Amino acid sequence: YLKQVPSPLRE
Amino acid sequence: SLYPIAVLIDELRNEDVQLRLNSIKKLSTIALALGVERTRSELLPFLTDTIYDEDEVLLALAEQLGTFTTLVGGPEYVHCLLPPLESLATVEETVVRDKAVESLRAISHEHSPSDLEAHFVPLVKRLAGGDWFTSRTSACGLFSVCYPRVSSAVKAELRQYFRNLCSDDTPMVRRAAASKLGEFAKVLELDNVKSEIIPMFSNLASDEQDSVRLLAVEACVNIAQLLPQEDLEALVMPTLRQAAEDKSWRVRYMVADKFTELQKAVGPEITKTDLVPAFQNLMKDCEAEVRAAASHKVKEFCENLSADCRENVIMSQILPCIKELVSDANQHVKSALASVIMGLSPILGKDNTIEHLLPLFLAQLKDECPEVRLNIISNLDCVNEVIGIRQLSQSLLPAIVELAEDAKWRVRLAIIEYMPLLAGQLGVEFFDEKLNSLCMAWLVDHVYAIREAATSNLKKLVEKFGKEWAHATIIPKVLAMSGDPNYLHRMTTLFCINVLSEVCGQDITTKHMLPTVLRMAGDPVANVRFNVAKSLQKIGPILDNSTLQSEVKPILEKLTQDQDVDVKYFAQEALTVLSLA
Amino acid sequence: PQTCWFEFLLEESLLEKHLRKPCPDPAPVQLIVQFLEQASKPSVNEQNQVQPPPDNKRNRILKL
Amino acid sequence: DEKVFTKELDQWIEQLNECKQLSESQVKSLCEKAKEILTKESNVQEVRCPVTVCGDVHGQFHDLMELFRIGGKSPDTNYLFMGDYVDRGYYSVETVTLLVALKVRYRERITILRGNHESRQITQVYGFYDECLRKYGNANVWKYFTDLFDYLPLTALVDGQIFCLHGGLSPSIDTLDHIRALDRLQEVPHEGPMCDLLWSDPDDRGGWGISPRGAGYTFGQDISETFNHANGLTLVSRAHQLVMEGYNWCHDRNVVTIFSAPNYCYRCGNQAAIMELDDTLKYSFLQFDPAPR
Ligand SMILES: [Mn+2]
Ligand SMILES: [Mn+2]
Repeated sequence: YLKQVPSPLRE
Repeated sequence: SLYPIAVLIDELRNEDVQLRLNSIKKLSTIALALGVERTRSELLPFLTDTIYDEDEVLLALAEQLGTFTTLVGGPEYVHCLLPPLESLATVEETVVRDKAVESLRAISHEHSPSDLEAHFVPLVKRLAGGDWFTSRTSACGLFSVCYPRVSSAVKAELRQYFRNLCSDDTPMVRRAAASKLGEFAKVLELDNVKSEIIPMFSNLASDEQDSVRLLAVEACVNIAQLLPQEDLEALVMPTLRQAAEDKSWRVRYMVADKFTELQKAVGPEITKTDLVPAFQNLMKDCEAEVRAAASHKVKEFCENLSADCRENVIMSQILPCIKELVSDANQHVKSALASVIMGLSPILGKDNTIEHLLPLFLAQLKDECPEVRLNIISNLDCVNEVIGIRQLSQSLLPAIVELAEDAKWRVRLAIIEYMPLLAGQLGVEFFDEKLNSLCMAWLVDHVYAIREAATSNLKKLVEKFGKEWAHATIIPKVLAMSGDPNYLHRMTTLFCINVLSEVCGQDITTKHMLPTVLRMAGDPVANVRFNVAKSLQKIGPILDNSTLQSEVKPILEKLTQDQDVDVKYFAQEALTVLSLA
Repeated sequence: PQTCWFEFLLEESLLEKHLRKPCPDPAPVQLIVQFLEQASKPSVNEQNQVQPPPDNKRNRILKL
Repeated sequence: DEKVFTKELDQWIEQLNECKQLSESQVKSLCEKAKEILTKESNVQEVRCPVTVCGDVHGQFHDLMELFRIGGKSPDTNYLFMGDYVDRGYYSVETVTLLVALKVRYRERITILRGNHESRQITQVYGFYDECLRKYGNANVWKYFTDLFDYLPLTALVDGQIFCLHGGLSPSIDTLDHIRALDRLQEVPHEGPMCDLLWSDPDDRGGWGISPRGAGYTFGQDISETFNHANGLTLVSRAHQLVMEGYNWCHDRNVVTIFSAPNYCYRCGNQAAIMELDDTLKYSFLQFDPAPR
């Protein structure tokens, strides 16, 4: 599910 | 004398940590009972020499020693307890080191200047020169606190100590030094900072580690705030300018976060000169992190701009980049923007907003993403007071119905909260034409927050559009909604009656609402059975004593008869509140 | 406020003050339990040899 | 007496609604009262419909507050939370306090089951003990709540059709009479019928099999079907496995896996679901995603 979901949030 | 130590050793060497923690807590009582001379002579060396494989006891004793000064005998003898603190400083755990350094801060603050110079300053040089990076990191923090009370020669010595340790090869200590740099400049003077710190500071900025450059930018903003405007352009602008275009995006992310402080410190003229182009450069960086971080600060950056060229620069550079940012496909950046884009609604003004903003705001609202929609619709209020009701109401009317029913419930709540303004603006006829259906559909929404908010909004609508209007349109339907097999809708009717009876006068409530509510008292469902009593409690003050004592009293006393304890309690509570018996 | 057996071991009138407190925390029976547990704790020699606790001055003070 | 105590409890309820934990003495008085209010319920504490079944919580207070926003306030919509509401959460103490407070305030507008995570051993090594020590300093409240956790019922029966239990079935147990005869005043043993009830789960296997969790077993389609035939049950509801849709059917509409703790561990990001049965046993479903913080 996470791999499907995008998440570019990086410090 | 030695019996306390004999009990301490056995108490501290055991299996659990709770007993060791209790021993640490009782250490103060033990020391004060034994005496100042006893503790200073024997107890302190023992705690200096003892080593523990476990850390909570170390942390507890570290925090305890700070308060232990008064037991030690005041500032005159804190030199006695400095050795244990410095020995505890060199440890493998960061939290205990943090507690050690804060305890050292307290000790230095309470220390007399003369004794501080005599002893503490010799201690800090040893702590910094200790081969262990733990020792060096623990040392770096003491420079800021120790600067004032020492003489000028000691100030120079510790300044060059700071420069030497900052020139260390390993980042592990350089990060800590950079973090303490901002605090250190607080106590230094303009001449000293511009002479020594700014060069080493540019060296730190030129360093390769983005990690150290993250704290370097923080120290940059700190020293820029400390210094006056007329000197920052000489030295620091090149450093921050070249940092803003570093290959690594982490420093570009940090400076984006701290951008508002930089512009605030430098002043509007400097921002107009050179900051705004750099901010634009951030708008078009391939990294989404920097893009979102900068977008989060657009409102506050704009509001900090003088009106001389505020709107001019906004049209010329800001809005062109904002539209591209909106056009960007990434979800997080667009969501972050949607929250702030409404920020500059009053700044642009009535004409400019309707000219430029509204087309973009409508596009944002008409977006597939749920995050962007829920963010943008949240801040619908801000545009309401800058743009008259009618303009934006007409602009949003095409999309209200589709928006009136959509996946997320937060946006549905946002709409149902703002609809009565549209109702008042557009009059009875149009609302009855289409909006009435939307309100009635909301009255039976799955979620409960909707139902409640919709009933509250219906409270506004009835008083806006007249009692007779509600008696004509809303009452026959809401009151008819009290018969379906489900009990949820039969609870919704009770909430709606509790609300409307406030505004709908008394005769209408008595001849329409009461009869149904009273007839519902026999419903087999216990939930509705006591919530009816809850409604009667609220509605009783609006009746006339005759109707109450005639019909309400029998129903309320009947409720007490039934077997459910909870409904019986509500019945008694309402009966006593209305004082009917 | 919590006061373990060490306070009473170091100072004697602390016991009197505690028993004078209308709500002695811990309760006197708990104080007895703790004192006698301390007295009965076995003595471990350096060779990890368990032996009965020697009746030292501290042990006698706990008992009394 | 009872009246003034009820009003006092109301203040605790509203305060807990503000994330403000009660005093240690208040917690003591709450646990003491809750012992006498839970002692009177057998293992299969029957509950009449309507109802709103809620799955796993794991003590996420913001999520629980949004769940109240969705379903309704506790005095209005009857609830049947199923276990595991004390662990893997940064507000576990507040969550559990709120749940027990609601239970004591209303005897029958709510009912809480016992999950696998409500025991002495598990809480010590999964945060709750650490949370209690950090917040209240000592462990008196911890030894109060762990003591209370034994008095909870084990399973719930809704209008003789729905069977709600945290884990699932077990090879030793076969009939509701056995569950009724089981004794609960015991910290969950590491092996036994009581043990497995809190660690069972579904699977597409058939037969049985050792669970990878290390405790309990794993039942198959035919096992659930046979058990349902044995006792006239028509649907079993459990909540121990994290999901995405929030509610998932398994064993050809025989076991419903519910999960009402969205974004498990703040990172899974999973949605969460809640089931609700009207008076005529007309099931529905609601879904949600955690409230903004
Ligand atoms: Mn769980
Ligand atoms: Mn579980």
